Amino acid sequence: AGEGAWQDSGMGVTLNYRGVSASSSPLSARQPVSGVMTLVAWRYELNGPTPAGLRVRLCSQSRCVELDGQSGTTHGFAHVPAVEPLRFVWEVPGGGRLIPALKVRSNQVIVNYRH
Repeated sequence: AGEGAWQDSGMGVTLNYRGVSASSSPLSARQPVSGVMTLVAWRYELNGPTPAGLRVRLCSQSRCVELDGQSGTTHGFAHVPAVEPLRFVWEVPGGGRLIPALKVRSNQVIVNYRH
């Protein structure tokens, strides 16, 4: 059914404060793609510790999925056009300095798709 997969990676955000929502730079296919997403695998790596209370989402143009842990798989992008970029979105709810900062060394996705 015209199946393929694309992948991409990049550096993520730095958060110095709670109560701030920040998006990583978009991840998108390097090859020409068409069709719709099926299963998406994701991973990220931090420099330093993870802040308690961290909320991470992975978002397409019109959908978002909550992430748990530093790697996983989701069917939440089923039927999303495969050409769409994916953004990691990060927040630690509240206020004041984040101690230490959230420092996202890398975040990546593998997107399976079909025609």
